[PDB]
Formats: sequence, structure tokens, C-alpha cells
Amino acid sequence: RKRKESYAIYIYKVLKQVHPDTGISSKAMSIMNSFVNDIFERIAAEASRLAHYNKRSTITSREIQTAVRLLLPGELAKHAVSEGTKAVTKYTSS
Amino acid sequence: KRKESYAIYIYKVLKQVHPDTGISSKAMSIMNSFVNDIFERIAAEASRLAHYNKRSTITSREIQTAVRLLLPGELAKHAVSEGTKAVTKYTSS
Amino acid sequence: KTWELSLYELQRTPQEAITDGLEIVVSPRSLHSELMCPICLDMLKNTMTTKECLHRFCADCIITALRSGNKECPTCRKKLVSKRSLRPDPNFDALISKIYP
Amino acid sequence: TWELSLYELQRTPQEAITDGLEIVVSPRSLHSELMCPICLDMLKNTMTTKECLHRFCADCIITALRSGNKECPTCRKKLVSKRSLRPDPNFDALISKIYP
Amino acid sequence: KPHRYRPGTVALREIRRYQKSTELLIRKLPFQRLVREIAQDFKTDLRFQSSAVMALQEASEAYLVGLFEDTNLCAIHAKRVTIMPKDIQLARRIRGER
Amino acid sequence: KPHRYRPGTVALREIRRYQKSTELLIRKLPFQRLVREIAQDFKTDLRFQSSAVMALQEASEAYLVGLFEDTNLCAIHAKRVTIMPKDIQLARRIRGER
Amino acid sequence: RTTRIKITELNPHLMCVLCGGYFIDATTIIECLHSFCKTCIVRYLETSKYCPICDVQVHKTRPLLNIRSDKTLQDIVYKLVPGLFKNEMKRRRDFYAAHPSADAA
Amino acid sequence: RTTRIKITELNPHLMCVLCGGYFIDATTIIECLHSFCKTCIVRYLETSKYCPICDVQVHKTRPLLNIRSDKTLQDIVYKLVPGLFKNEMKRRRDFYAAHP
Amino acid sequence: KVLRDNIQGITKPAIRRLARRGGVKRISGLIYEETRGVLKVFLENVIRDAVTYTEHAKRKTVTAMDVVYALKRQGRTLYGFG
Amino acid sequence: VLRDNIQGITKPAIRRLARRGGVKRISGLIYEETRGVLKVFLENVIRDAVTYTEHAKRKTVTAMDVVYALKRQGRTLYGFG
Amino acid sequence: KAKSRSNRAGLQFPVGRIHRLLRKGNYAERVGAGAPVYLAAVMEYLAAEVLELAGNAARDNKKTRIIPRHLQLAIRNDEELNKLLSGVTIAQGGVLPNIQAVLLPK
Amino acid sequence: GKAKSRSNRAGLQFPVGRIHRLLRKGNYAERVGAGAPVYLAAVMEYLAAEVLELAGNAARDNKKTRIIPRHLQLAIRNDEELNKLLSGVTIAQGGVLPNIQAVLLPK
DNA sequence: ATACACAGGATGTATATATCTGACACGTGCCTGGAGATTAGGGAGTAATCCCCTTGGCGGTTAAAACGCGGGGGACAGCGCGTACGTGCGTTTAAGCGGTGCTAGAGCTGTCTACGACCAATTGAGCGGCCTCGGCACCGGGATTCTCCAGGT
DNA sequence: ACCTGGAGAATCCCGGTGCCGAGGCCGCTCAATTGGTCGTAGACAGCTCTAGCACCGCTTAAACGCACGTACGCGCTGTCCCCCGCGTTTTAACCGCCAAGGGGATTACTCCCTAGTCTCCAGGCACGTGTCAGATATATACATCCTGTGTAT
Ligand SMILES: [Zn+2]
Ligand SMILES: [Zn+2]
Ligand SMILES: [Zn+2]
Ligand SMILES: [Zn+2]
Ligand SMILES: [Zn+2]
Ligand SMILES: [Zn+2]
Ligand SMILES: [Zn+2]
Ligand SMILES: [Zn+2]
Repeated sequence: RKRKESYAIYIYKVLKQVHPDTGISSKAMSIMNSFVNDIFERIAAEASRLAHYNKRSTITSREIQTAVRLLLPGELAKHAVSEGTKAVTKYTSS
Repeated sequence: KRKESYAIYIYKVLKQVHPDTGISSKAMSIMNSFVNDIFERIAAEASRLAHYNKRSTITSREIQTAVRLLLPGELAKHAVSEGTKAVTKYTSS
Repeated sequence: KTWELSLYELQRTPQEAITDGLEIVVSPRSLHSELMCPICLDMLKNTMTTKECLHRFCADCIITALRSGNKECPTCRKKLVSKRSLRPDPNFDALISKIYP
Repeated sequence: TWELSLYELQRTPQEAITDGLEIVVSPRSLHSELMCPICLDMLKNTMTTKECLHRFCADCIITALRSGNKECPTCRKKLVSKRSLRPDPNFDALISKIYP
Repeated sequence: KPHRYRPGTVALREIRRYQKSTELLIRKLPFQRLVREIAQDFKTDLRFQSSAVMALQEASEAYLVGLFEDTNLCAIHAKRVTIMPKDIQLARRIRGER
Repeated sequence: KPHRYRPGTVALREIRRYQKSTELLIRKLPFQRLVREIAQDFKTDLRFQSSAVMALQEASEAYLVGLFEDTNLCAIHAKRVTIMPKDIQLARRIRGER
Repeated sequence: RTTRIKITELNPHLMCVLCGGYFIDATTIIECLHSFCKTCIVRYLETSKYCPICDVQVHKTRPLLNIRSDKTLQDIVYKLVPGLFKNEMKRRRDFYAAHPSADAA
Repeated sequence: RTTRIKITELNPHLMCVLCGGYFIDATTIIECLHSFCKTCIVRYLETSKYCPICDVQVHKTRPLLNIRSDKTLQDIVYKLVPGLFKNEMKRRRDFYAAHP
Repeated sequence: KVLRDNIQGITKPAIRRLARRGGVKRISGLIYEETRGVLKVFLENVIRDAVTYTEHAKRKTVTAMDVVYALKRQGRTLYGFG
Repeated sequence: VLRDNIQGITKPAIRRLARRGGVKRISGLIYEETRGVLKVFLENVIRDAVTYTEHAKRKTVTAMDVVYALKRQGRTLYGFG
Repeated sequence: KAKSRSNRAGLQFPVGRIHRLLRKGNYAERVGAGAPVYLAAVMEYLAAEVLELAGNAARDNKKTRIIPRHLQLAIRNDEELNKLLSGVTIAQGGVLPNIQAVLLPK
Repeated sequence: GKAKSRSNRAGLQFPVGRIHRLLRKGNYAERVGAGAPVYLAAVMEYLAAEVLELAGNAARDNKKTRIIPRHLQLAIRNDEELNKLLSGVTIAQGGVLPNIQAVLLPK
């Protein structure tokens, strides 16, 4: 009965935003959850390494940006950087 | 400008094993890097082991399990024996 | 360096915009060739432009072409990985909406 | 396999000679199973293979492995490193006491 | 006289058929028995979850399909159409597994 | 007549020589210029520590030596003694780099 | 099919902001698909490394590698603007009529 | 050379600590190189999994795979001890005679 | 009980089907034993690491997450089991 | 000014590297393919090195940058720090 | 009267949960304010891309749902996404149809 | 009142306290137990001694007094277990083993 | 006289309707974790200074690269034999589904106390220079191993 | 079809000499050690109930064994052009300075941002329910493979 958490509802919301009239099965959502966890873990580890190399004790958005530059290939990195900067500028404006 | 490395300890071990033999600066650099790499690998595996079982403390048990996962064959057995011997000698002191 | 300005280009003057109210006559056949999607054979909608050859297409046309078929440009056969190699071109959309609403 | 036979299940123990008795021996008697196959001399700091139970001198086997094929000299079986052997103290002590 | 297909026709048929599907190609109970027999050499009286056996079978079949993919290229490299043990040995040497 | 060695002799001599030595086999300044030229597409007016150029060269040489060993294995598979571009392509594909 | 339109509505989508005149040998920056003149952009990219409008970086070190010619737009503007190609050719001939050097360019 | 060696000095090196007697069909444990009799080790290992001397694990689940017959040691004990091999064969044949 | 001979449960037609999914047309007759050897090696490695993970946790049952951690340790990430 | 410096990887250097690799007979179309392979490898490593240098707010590339760049690729180096 | 940070950033993936996961994960001593927002945006972007391609693949089959086969097709037919997941195995995904030219009949 | 080191209390040459501090400051877990650094230092010294002994034998074979990178490379690539431990590692100024394929020899 | 396009037979693959059920998708009540306000201190941004090391010029000596030629051995195509694969048939084995009963062990709680974090004072282990001989690098010489082609049979 | 002798070119061995890098010493200051208190992570006993192992028939689809013939694996031969070995002529890497200065590394000061604490309520998760998307079944209809047979060049 213990609570277990996942990213299922957020994935469903994104899918309804991109393909309004489509579903998804249990196994496909399991795979999507694994994909999201893998990405989070990789980026966090690379940011930690960056912070440690430079003798700093904080992870800021700068570390995340450089880690994304290091990890994703090609145009995926460009689009991800643009989206991240957009989100941060929107958030700090409140 | 105080810098730290494992040079003097590696030299002591070499003198223990090979009483009449020298080492070069680049070879000592390689040995330093090798020791650092092993330290990092075992510490990272121990960290993961503690996180999988929901514990906040790395102990000798985690180090032993990591050494078993990481080292191949007879190296694992010999390293396990040496670590256990060291801990037993330390505690009774 | 394939970009050195020619002698005339080093002294070319701007072309003054036409301000007098003169009517312009345009026929559908004049713009027929340059404003036609090679794939669907219809008027362009939701224009997408490649990052290598600057060839206009419809979003669905290029998406379907890349999905089931070679990962190449339909026109010049140049390679392109996926839809991220194209970008929208709203200027052509506005021009289409203006000339032929 | 290692399954015992009918007779092996009831072998009687062999009593030891408690009474003090002297036995005459000669060096040529044991000049076959106490001799190194490589250096053809007396064993010192004996080392034995795990798989085949073959005795060698430490230096002999160490050099043979380092400067040659990684097989056992006698049976020609797989051998990786000096970790694949083990010292034999009992054999050395017996040799020392038997031969001064 | 029946309608005998020439050699190789049914082979291409089956290649197409099995590259169109996603089902497991090895029977369950034999694989489970093999797994238990191998595990008996490391710890006594083990128990398994069903999903653990499923995960092992999935990973193993993926591994073997990829290996045969490389083996076929090695066999075509030498002007052949038939795979042999030497092709598997070369693929595993170059991949680093040996 | 003047002495001439049969083909394949000096090649074996050179294999014996270069498999026992340990020194760098690419000239230093040309590699340095190549490094600066390639880096000029990421940042302008960059400076390099000498040990950085040295590390880059050492790594590049190790990479090429490993590749050529795999290529020789692939070429011998097809009953030849001459290495060809297709052997390089096959080795790189099986390695996962292509 | 059949339609006639004024030049006022068409003007905005035909003039280069840098110079103000109609597009001549239009060239497009691909980072944002922004069209300007060949000479305008060639002169502009020397001093700056950002787009004139959106200030988007053309390239990390060398912007000239990320700009390409736009033939279709040039043909469209030639067909639309009345008496534009003829004037361009006349100006080019007039400029090069008094220079007896480098006949082949 | 010639020597007069007393067996009383060599008793501990040639005595099995499981049956209180001399080695018969010697078998050694790979990990620790501790010798015993075939019957002694076979019947003892069916319950425990540790050597009865140094207290070291032999195998995780099946110790029987890590014990090997030492022909050289058995030959040495047969040769050094007078009037033992013959007695062993006599007893074995006499036991075979008494049963079908 | 001591299970034995189970490797021969991987039959000839199953290996043929696996080679079909990999794009193979003709198969030599000495190639059914090599596959069994390779499968045995791979399985031994993965199962040993899974058993180590299980033993550290002080459990008597191997779980799917143990298999997943073991596979990830060998550079064979697997999506679909948690 | 730096241009066409990949031709400084002469043919005899390529032959020496192949000889250390054990190769006995070489085709005439191996050198261009080798140069392509090398250039791709160098682009990939130097990109990461320059990323590390840029993040640390410097203008000099050190040896640690190269070491970390190689470690990212799975090609650990020993003996430079 | 309380507004979630996800809405403030214009996002769906949770910003507070990701902030907490960064704080308790042994990455560094301190976590800034902009790090979780940035990372959440990147995760949302990648998920949306993959799901879009899989939806197209599902539409081609005349199916209204996405199954692991559709995800496999989407990922392997995409070059950059195929580089990102070069060492991953997706269960019940099968393979891509492919036959070499020398095996086909002439 | 005399200060007695932990390495001496353990019988090691490697530094126990420095390794303890490195473990504490490296972002590996919230807490570190007392015996963990002793175990890690013992393993590290064992591996160092193994490599050094092999390389010392290789240096003696060559009639040299000082260990150089070549001896490290020969000691490490002639041992199966150590080769498996360092498969993705390059050693500067090492070289390769001598190896010519059988099919390529004359006659 | 032989290639060769053609046509009829017969498999296998694709397609449209019927239908059956079980898993996706939604709703709901509750409780745990995210949000808001407050406080305090140390990490990091900023400005200034010093001096190590990176970049540039130049002149020289000499090993390495480039060009060319000639001939042998290695890649490549073709032909023939034969035997090991594939295809199809008629028996035999064991996977698989459904149902059952049993209980070992994974997942929780609740005490409770030993072990690790924190702080302060004290001093000895470890690091930055500095002096200096002995291992090793270099040069010339004699010995030693090994290809290669002419007889020799 | 195999052998030997002898000339030539290359690798190994041996002193002998000179320098420079590795081993060692010395003063000092920063980090490890001892001693004390305090709070909670982890050990352990006990309890619930889920799920993993074991057993039994019954169909039936897959596995197993057999036979024929065909096409592919492998050796042999002949051909020629591509690459190796070696000699001559050019290019330019390597090494010894000198001169300058950009920026890497450190120091000091200040204030802004992040951790820790406490209150309180909405976002997210565990159950429960019910239609319809998708699988399963039958039946034509279509598209490939193979072979006989005329017959044209
Ligand atoms: Zn279209
Ligand atoms: Zn195009
Ligand atoms: Zn010996
Ligand atoms: Zn042996
Ligand atoms: Zn303009
Ligand atoms: Zn712009
Ligand atoms: Zn006994
Ligand atoms: Zn023992």
C-alpha cells in the first residue's frame, strides 16, 4: 500500500498536447518512464563532475547547460538549450 | 601551493617488495593515476550499493561487495582476504 | 572565399521603393512554378525549409517522405536526418496569404 | 566421480607405529618425487598448481610463466599467473627434516 | 508430382516473416530450466521472480540476434552466403568479447 | 648483380623494429598545426599547453594502432595478405563506430 | 486565378532592412532563415557576429559558413517588381563599360 | 649419502587428523592444500563445507569440485613406510574373498 | 535436485529462427554448438552479478531489479522492467 | 591562414603506424581513408576539450581538459595528471 | 494563493520534485534556484520529441495506441536519437526489416 | 599522550586518515564508517604491490635498475586478469607486444 | 538446334466482415510533501597585483620525405567435382493451458543504543628547495646471425 | 625435388665517457589526532499475507527422424597490373637562443543567495468501474514461383 511515484501523468499530458487523439499501453509507458529516469541521472552526474573539477560546491543552471552541451548530439542539443533558456527567463520574470 | 599525491607510499611499497630497484618520474605519475582510478571506481560502486538499499552509510561491507563486483577472478579473492586481515588487525588494537 | 563582393557590388546603390499608387497585374501562371510544392502538387501551406538546400515543402509532405523512404531531399537528393533539419518560413506563408488569400 | 565403492565404506584405520623404531633410507630412494622438473635440484619455497597438483620451485615457475607459454610444463594445462598456484609449507618442512 | 520450391525460397520467406514480429523465439520452460541449473552453481536453494526470468530471456535473445547480425556481415565479407564458426569467432574478437 | 631483397623481407624487419620501440611516429609540428586548425572552429585566439598537444598526439597514435590491428585480422579472414578500405569499413562497423 | 493587388501591401515583404531598397541577390542566414542583401550581410557580418534583427548568433567563430543564396526569392521579386531586372542589368553594364580590366569575373 | 631417520620424528607430517592414522588414497583441498583420506573427506564434507584445520570455505555450494587426488603424496607415503602397501593389498583381497 | 543436460533444450529450430530474425539465409551444421557455448558464457556472467546483488541485500529471491542492475553494470541497459 | 594541414600526415608515417600494427602489405587507397578517420576522431575530442575550457572561464587549453575529454569518450589516459 | 513553480515556468514536468531529487542525490553541497527549471525543460523536450515520432509510426499502422514496436521504429529510424540510445535494449521491439542485396534472387 | 597513527595501528603503508577525509568530502554518502577507509587502503596497497612486483621482474629481465613505462606495459598486458581490469586504459610511452600472424611468415 | 518469352497450375499472402473480452481511461477520498515567510552566515563575484609561460623571429644542420624505375608475386576471374545443405513427408515427444493446494519469505512496524558528526587545542607527518653523484645515454668496433643465388644432383 | 658454400648486409655485444635526473637532506606550517558531547541511523524481534513452488490431466503444435537432389563450398589454373625495394634529389622539422607580454594564479573585501525551521493545504497516488480498441475466426481475392512448350534466331 506504500506510495510509489513515477512520471506517468506528465507523459500522458505531453502526449495529449502533441497527439490529441492517441493512447498508450502499460508497457510503452514503462519504457518512457525508464527513458526519463536515464536522462535525469546522466545529466545530474555530469553536472556533479563539472562542479567538482572547478572547486565549487554549487550546481547552477550553468552546469546544467554545459552538461547538456556535452551529452546530447547535433541539433537536439541546440533545441534543448533554447528551451531551457526560455524556461529560465520566463520563470525568473515572475 | 601545497599539493598531495601518493608518491612516498608507493615508494615505500616498492622498497618492501624490491629492495634494490628504482622508478622514474613518469612511471610514478602512471602509478599515481592508477591508484586514483581504482579508488574512484570502488568508491562510486559503493555509493550506488548504499543508494540501492536505502542506506546513508558506506561501511566495510559495501567496500567488500564492490570489490567482488569490480575485480576479476583471483584478484578479488586475494584483495578480499587482505582487506579482512587489515580490519581485524585494526579493531584489536 | 566564394563571398568576395564584386566591383559593382562594392558601390551598388539602394533601389528606391515605389510610392506612387500604380496597380500591379499578376497572373496565376507567372507564380505557378515558384509557389508549388513538388510533392503534393498544390499550394504551399505550413511551409518548411531545409537547412542545406533551401527547398520549400509542406510539413506533412516532408514528414511522410522522410518517414517511409530514403533520408534524402526529394529535389536534389541531399541527405537530411529528420525534421529537425528543417525550420518554418513564415515569410512565404504571409506572401501566400497576401497574393492569393 | 567420487562415489565410494562397497569396500571403501568400511575400510579399517591403519594403526600408527607408537613404538620408537629406526628406518634406514637412501637419497636415491626418493630421487624421483622430490626433484624439480626444471632445475633438476632440491625444492626450495615449493609452489603447487591448483588444477593438476604439480610441484615446482617458486623462481622456476615464475620465470617459466613470465618468459614462455602460460601452460603447465608437465601436463600442458591452462595457467594464468602466480595467483593460480599456492605455496606448500608441509612439503618443505618434510624435505627439511628428512634431508638436513 | 508436387510443387517443390527451389532451395532458398522458403528461407527468404521466413526471414521476412520473423523480421515482421516481436515475439520470443525460444520456448519458456527449457530456458527457465537452463537458468536455474546455471544459478545452482553460485548459491543454494535460490528463488526467482517470473519477471526476472523474462528479463533474462529478453536480454539473451537480443544479444544473440545482434551477434548473428554481425556474423552475417563477416560471412558476406569472404564472398560466401553460409555462416560458419569462424565468422562468429571473428565477430566476437573484433567486438572485444575475446 | 647488386643485392636486392625479395619482397616481404624488409617489411618483416620493420614490423620487428617498430613493435619493440616506444617513440612517437608522427612528426610534432605538423600535428600541432592540424590541432590548431581544427580547434579554430570552436573558439578564436586559443592557446594550448604543450602537455595538452602531447596528450592528444599520444591518444591519436594509440587509436590508429588498434584500428590497424583489427583491419589486418579482417583482411586475413578473406584469404588475402593486403589490407583494403573495405577491411577498415568492416572493422569500424563491427566496432560500433559506423 | 484572377486578382490585382496594390504595391503598398507587397512592399513590406520585399525590402531589406539594412539598406531599405528591394532585395538584390538575396542571401539567407539559416540560423533564423532571415533574408538580406549579399553586400549588406557581407559588410555587416565583419563587425558583428549576431543577426541584425533577432541578434541570434550566426556561427560560433565564423558566420560566413552559415549563410546561403536564395534563388527563388530573387526570381519572385524580379517577376513582381516592374522594371527591376532591366535596371539592374543597365547599372551593371554602365559600371563595367568604363573598366578595361578583368573581363571575366 | 646415507642416513638413519627415525619414523617417530616424521609421524606428524604423515598422519591424518580425521581417522587417526596414515594417509590412504590421499586427497587434497585446492584452497588450503590440506591432505586427508578419500573416505575421511568424502564422508566429512557431506555435512560441513569448511576445512577442519584452517576453517576456510572450499566452495559456495558444492565443495566436492575443489578436492583432487594427490598421487605423489600417496606414493611417497607408500615408499617411505615399510610393510604398508603390501598389507593394504592383502587386506583388500581378503575382504574381497569373504564376500560374493 | 542436480539439474543436468538442460543446454540441449535450446534446440536446432530455435537457433534457426534466431538466425532468421538476424537476416541469415544458409546455416552450416557445426554452428549449433558454438551458439550454446556463447549463450552459456553470457548467462553465467549476468547471473553471477545478479546473485551478488541479491546476496548483499540479504535476500533469498532474485528480483527483476537485480537483473537490471547486473545488466547495467555490463553496459547493457534494459528498458521495460522498472 | 591554417588550411590543408591534413596532408602533413604523410604516407610514410601512416606506414610506420601500420607496421607497428603488424600489417605486411598496403593498398594505395588506404591513406585517404586513414586521414578521414583521424580527422573525425580529432574533431570529436577537441570539441569536448574546448567545452571544458570555456566553462572554466579560461582562454588556455590545459592537459586536464584533454584528459577529461578522453575519459568522456571511454578512452581513459594514464600519465598526465 | 500558492502557485506551483511548474506553472510559473510554463512547464508540465514537476519542478519541486526534481529540486528535491537533486538535493537528496549526493551531487553537490548546494543546489541553485535555476537548475531544476532548466533540467525539467530539457526532460520535457526530449519526451515530446520521442512521443511525437512514435505517434506518427502508430498512425501508419492504423492503430490508435502506441506499443513498444512503434517506439522502437521511431527511435531506430532517427539518427540522433539512435546515437543517444545506442546501448539500450527495448523489450518487445523487434528489429528493423533489412536484407542484403546479395541474398536476394536475380 | 603520544600520537599513534591509524596506518600503523592497521599494519599498512598507505594513509588511512587522508583516505577517510577524501571519502567524507567526495559526495558519496552522508556518513562514512570507521573501518571503510582501512579496507579501501588495504585493497589499494595490495593492487599497487602486485603491479610493482610484476614490473620489477620485467625490469630485471631487461638488465635495468629503474622501472619505466615499458615495464609497466609488459607486466600488465602479459597477465590475463590485469589485462581484463585495464582493458579501456592507455599507458603513455608503453608500446605494444610483439605479435606476427602465422599466415604471414615466410616458407 | 538451342535460347526464350509465354501461359496455365497452384501455392501463399492480403483483405473485409463478424464478434468477443479484458485492459485503458476516468472518477474519487485522503494524506503526505511542496509552498510561503523568516533568519543567519559563508560562498562566490569583484578588483588589484605579480610573474610564469606561452607565442613570435630567426639561423642553422641534416634526417626524412618525395620522385622514379623495374620486375615478381599477389588479387582476381573461370571451370569442374562432389557433398553437405534445404525442402517435404510421416511419426513421436513434450510444451503449454487450466486448476489446485501449500508455506516460505518479503515487506512492514516499534523500541532503543551504539556509532559517527561536530568543535577545540596541540604538534608531528609531509611538501617545496637544494645540493650531488651514479645510472644510463651515446660512439665506435668486433663478433654473430641470416638472407640469396649459383651450382650440384 | 632437394641439397651446400659463400658473399653481403644487418643485429647484437663491449667497453668507454659525461651529464642530468633520481635519491637524499632540512626547516616549517597546515592537517591529522586526542578528548568531549549529542542526536539519530540502524539492529532486532514480531507480525501479516503475497507469490513462488509443486502436482495432475488433456490436447496438439512443435520437435524428431528419414530421403532426394541441387547448388554452393573449395581446389586448380592462367593472367596481368599493382605494389615493394632501392637510388637520387628537395623539403622543412628540430634545436639553440632572445624579447615581450597575455593571462593564470593568488589575496582581500563585501553582500547576496541558499540552508534550515515551522505552518498548512492542494497535487498526486491507490481503488474501483465500464465500454471499445484489438485480437481472433472464416472466406474469398489477389500476387508470386515454378514448369511445360512452342519457336524464333
Ligand atoms: Zn506539399
Ligand atoms: Zn533539396
Ligand atoms: Zn626448480
Ligand atoms: Zn600440470
Ligand atoms: Zn540590403
Ligand atoms: Zn535573425
Ligand atoms: Zn584419514
Ligand atoms: Zn585447510
